Amino acid sequence: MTIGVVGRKCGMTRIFTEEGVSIPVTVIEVEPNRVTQFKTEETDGYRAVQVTAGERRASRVTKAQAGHFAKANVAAGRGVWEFRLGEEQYAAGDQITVDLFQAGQMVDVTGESKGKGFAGTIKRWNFRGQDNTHGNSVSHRVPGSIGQCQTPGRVFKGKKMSGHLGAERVTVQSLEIVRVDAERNLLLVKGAVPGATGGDVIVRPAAKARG
Amino acid sequence: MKVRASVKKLCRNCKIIRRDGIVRVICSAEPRHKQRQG
Amino acid sequence: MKTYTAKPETVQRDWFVVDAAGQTLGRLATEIARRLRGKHKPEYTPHVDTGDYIVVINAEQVRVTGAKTTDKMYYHHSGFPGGIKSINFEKLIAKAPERVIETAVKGMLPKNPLGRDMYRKLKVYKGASHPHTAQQPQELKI
Amino acid sequence: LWIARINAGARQNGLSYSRLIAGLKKAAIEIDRKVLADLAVNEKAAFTAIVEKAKASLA
Amino acid sequence: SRVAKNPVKLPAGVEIKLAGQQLSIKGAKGALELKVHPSVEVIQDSGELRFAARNGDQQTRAMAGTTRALVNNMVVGVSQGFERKLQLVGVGYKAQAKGQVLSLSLGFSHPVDYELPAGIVAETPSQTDILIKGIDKQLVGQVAAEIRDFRPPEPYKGKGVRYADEVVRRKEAK
RNA sequence: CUGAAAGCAUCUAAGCGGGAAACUUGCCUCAAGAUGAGAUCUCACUGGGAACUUGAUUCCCCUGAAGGGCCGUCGAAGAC
RNA sequence: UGUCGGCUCAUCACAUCCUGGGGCUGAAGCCGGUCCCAAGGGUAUGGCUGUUCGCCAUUUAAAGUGGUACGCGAGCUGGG
RNA sequence: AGGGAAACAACCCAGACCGCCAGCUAAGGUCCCAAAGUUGUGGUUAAGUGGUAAACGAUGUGGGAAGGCUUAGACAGCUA
Ligand SMILES: [Mg+2]
Ligand SMILES: [Mg+2]
Ligand SMILES: [Mg+2]
Ligand SMILES: [Mg+2]
Ligand SMILES: [Mg+2]
Ligand SMILES: [Mg+2]
Ligand SMILES: [Mg+2]
Ligand SMILES: [Mg+2]
Ligand SMILES: [Mg+2]
Ligand SMILES: [Mg+2]
Ligand SMILES: [Mg+2]
Ligand SMILES: [Mg+2]
Ligand SMILES: [Mg+2]
Ligand SMILES: [Mg+2]
Ligand SMILES: [Mg+2]
Ligand SMILES: [Mg+2]
Ligand SMILES: [Mg+2]
Ligand SMILES: [Mg+2]
Ligand SMILES: [Mg+2]
Ligand SMILES: [Mg+2]
Ligand SMILES: [Mg+2]
Ligand SMILES: [Mg+2]
Ligand SMILES: [Mg+2]
Ligand SMILES: [Mg+2]
Ligand SMILES: [Mg+2]
Ligand SMILES: [Mg+2]
Ligand SMILES: [Mg+2]
Ligand SMILES: [Mg+2]
Ligand SMILES: [Mg+2]
Ligand SMILES: [Mg+2]
Ligand SMILES: [Mg+2]
Ligand SMILES: [Mg+2]
Ligand SMILES: [Mg+2]
Ligand SMILES: [Mg+2]
Ligand SMILES: [Mg+2]
Ligand SMILES: [Mg+2]
Ligand SMILES: [Mg+2]
Ligand SMILES: [Mg+2]
Ligand SMILES: [Mg+2]
Ligand SMILES: [Mg+2]
Ligand SMILES: [Mg+2]
Ligand SMILES: [Mg+2]
Ligand SMILES: [Mg+2]
Ligand SMILES: [Mg+2]
Ligand SMILES: [Mg+2]
Ligand SMILES: [Mg+2]
Ligand SMILES: [Mg+2]
Ligand SMILES: [Mg+2]
Ligand SMILES: [Mg+2]
Ligand SMILES: [Mg+2]
Ligand SMILES: [Mg+2]
Ligand SMILES: [Mg+2]
Ligand SMILES: [Mg+2]
Ligand SMILES: [Mg+2]
Ligand SMILES: [Mg+2]
Ligand SMILES: [Zn+2]
Repeated sequence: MTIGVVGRKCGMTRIFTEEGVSIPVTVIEVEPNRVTQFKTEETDGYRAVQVTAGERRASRVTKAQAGHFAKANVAAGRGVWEFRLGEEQYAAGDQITVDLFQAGQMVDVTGESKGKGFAGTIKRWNFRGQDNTHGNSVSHRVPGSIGQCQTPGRVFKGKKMSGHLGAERVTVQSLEIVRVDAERNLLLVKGAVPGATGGDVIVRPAAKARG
Repeated sequence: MKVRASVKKLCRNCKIIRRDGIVRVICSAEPRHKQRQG
Repeated sequence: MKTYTAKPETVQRDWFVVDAAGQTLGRLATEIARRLRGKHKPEYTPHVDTGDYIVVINAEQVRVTGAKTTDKMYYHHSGFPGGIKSINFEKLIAKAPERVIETAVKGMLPKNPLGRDMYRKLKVYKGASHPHTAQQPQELKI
Repeated sequence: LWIARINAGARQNGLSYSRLIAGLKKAAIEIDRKVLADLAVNEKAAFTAIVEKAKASLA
Repeated sequence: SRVAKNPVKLPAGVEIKLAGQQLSIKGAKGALELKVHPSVEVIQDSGELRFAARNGDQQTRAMAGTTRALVNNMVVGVSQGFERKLQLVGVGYKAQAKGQVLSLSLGFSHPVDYELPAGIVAETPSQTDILIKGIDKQLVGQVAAEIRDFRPPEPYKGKGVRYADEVVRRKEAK
């Protein structure tokens, strides 16, 4: 863990092995990341490195944020991310590329999932609908009971109701790297990765792995 | 082990002891005479 | 002739430092709460904050008598069903030593807007030093 | 309120409230609690003389 | 209190250093035994050693006898260390000593290895006997007991690791 | 395990260990309105006058930056 | 102050049904009996009947016992 | 009606004509919330007993009045 790269989800595809099996693969494009600031114990408490990637037009970078990108001669990119490193050295102006990963190499991919605006309890919480016949009155996909009588006589906190299947951040753990394309800056990963095409994804070494 | 409210010796080799504020019977002769509570 | 009342604009306040390094938890806290309220001054009025500032340095070395070290328990609820949570004196000294003295003193103060201003004048630390040398606190024996 | 303030003033002179009242009744003094609480705040030098009068009564 | 009224009878070649309550015994082939005493205990150095009590309380009386026995073990250990015997009963059970690693095959799928802490030494004169040696009773008896819980003895056939003087209760199938 | 009160025995009274899906972490997410409102990097603003109830004061003129918003083209973001 | 059963959605106790750790056994092994600790997570589909229940058929690691207005009709039904 | 019993018609104290920024007491109390003893002398408890309980069980500990053995060797151990 503790050090990774920021990329963009390009889409899903497949690759065929020689023995005939097909591997479902998600392509991730990782343009080289640029070290923006190094955070240590004697300056910040914790210990981490700060990273930027992409490209940003000069009219959208503000004066405060431009002088931060100019302390380290880095040039502005879209967004800024921070990786909480364990014991590593990085000078301001360094490069971090896909070349810190190998084949095999279980990795964790963090992204922001697709957004389903305002969802019911069947879609959100996997509830089961009532009857579609046999006398049911306008109560087909509604939740049902949400408590008890006088005792408590209130709805308990954390009750499952409807609203906003999230465009929140999730991580999928223990995904296998199939191929690393150093020259084209690609990272072919076996499985599915959260989010839509063109979104930012964080790729870090496997948190668990072990077996 | 036998958990009762009336623990007491069952033969010569039984031994009433009090361990962490609980009365127990430990017997070297027969492992069937162990008792707790009481 | 009308009874004197303290104006909150000209109240005299002093800084003291007390060492909680072997003292009983409950007998240390009653004296702390007595100073935070002003019950040691003849200007005490029940509706102004006229006490002093207290600094406690060696919080983790406070002690309790009997079997309370392993048996005294601390409870709090989170608002969700089955959200009752527990901890004991032994484990809370390791986890957060300062919360032990603040919890004892906090329950001995009034539970109203004024009782929360008096609690704001207590500083509890776990070392042998405090950041308040600019105020020059004086030594207070229990 | 008067009692709580005589209590604070007596202990600065080394005496509790209950031991002060016992001494005051013992000597002869019969000043109110309303006037005693007023001297404790303002005329502190007069309150001190009354307190050490109550101690001198061996109470 | 008959244990507390008995001297220690320190052997010929030893040394007693007494700086406050902290006490030590020096000896041969093993030395440097240390412990301190509760503030309720008396030790009177002489050509021998004697134990008394500051107080008359009940706890102080019970702890006087523990001090006499604990120091006595310290005295014997530096002179004549304590030693424990373990026997193995059952086919295919064998133990071999290798420096500070003792390997035991006790019928499991995988042979196990026991690590001997500093101090004690184990050596196996046979392939079914273990000899634990050391300088303190508490550490020697702890490691011996740690080697027994791998396979404590069975009543039907006696298979397992047993002490060389432990009586094993036996029985027969119904 | 060592060990007495109670020459023995004894896991306990002083001392030292092993031990479960329960407990605290480890995994994921939210999280300084944590009014106890934390920390880091960078950026901006460097004029006069009067009245006083004489300093965290009031008014007048000039100057309004860093930046934010309105607006418009939209979006795998969205009831607004 | 709308009273049985079904449906949807639950929440807690432990006097534990399964999984977890142990003592005794009239415990050889594979199986069991009984008691102790343990509430983290799980804990059937149908035929008959308005049924809860029950009896059958075939499964399961197991098909727990209870409190919540015998939980739940300004959430549904309306067979009794 | 007032004070106490946390809150608490029927329990304890006590029966409100009005005003006072005066004093003494009852029940109940005097470490902090919260008015008043971290008061003095002699003991008991280690159970947070105090701050919920029965038959029954136990070398928990304080006090008291008497017994049986015992330097002709008592009681535990250890050797026949
Ligand atoms: Mg959407
Ligand atoms: Mg259905
Ligand atoms: Mg119907
Ligand atoms: Mg209709
Ligand atoms: Mg319809
Ligand atoms: Mg729910
Ligand atoms: Mg029972
Ligand atoms: Mg235990
Ligand atoms: Mg409140
Ligand atoms: Mg012994
Ligand atoms: Mg033993
Ligand atoms: Mg102990
Ligand atoms: Mg452990
Ligand atoms: Mg574990
Ligand atoms: Mg499992
Ligand atoms: Mg629990
Ligand atoms: Mg903030
Ligand atoms: Mg801040
Ligand atoms: Mg601008
Ligand atoms: Mg913006
Ligand atoms: Mg839109
Ligand atoms: Mg409950
Ligand atoms: Mg149970
Ligand atoms: Mg069970
Ligand atoms: Mg079980
Ligand atoms: Mg079992
Ligand atoms: Mg069993
Ligand atoms: Mg449960
Ligand atoms: Mg549960
Ligand atoms: Mg359950
Ligand atoms: Mg857990
Ligand atoms: Mg059925
Ligand atoms: Mg039918
Ligand atoms: Mg019922
Ligand atoms: Mg019910
Ligand atoms: Mg009902
Ligand atoms: Mg029910
Ligand atoms: Mg309803
Ligand atoms: Mg309905
Ligand atoms: Mg109904
Ligand atoms: Mg309703
Ligand atoms: Mg209705
Ligand atoms: Mg309706
Ligand atoms: Mg009909
Ligand atoms: Mg009908
Ligand atoms: Mg009343
Ligand atoms: Mg009551
Ligand atoms: Mg009342
Ligand atoms: Mg009086
Ligand atoms: Mg009285
Ligand atoms: Mg109140
Ligand atoms: Mg008071
Ligand atoms: Mg006292
Ligand atoms: Mg209690
Ligand atoms: Mg109780
Ligand atoms: Zn027995």
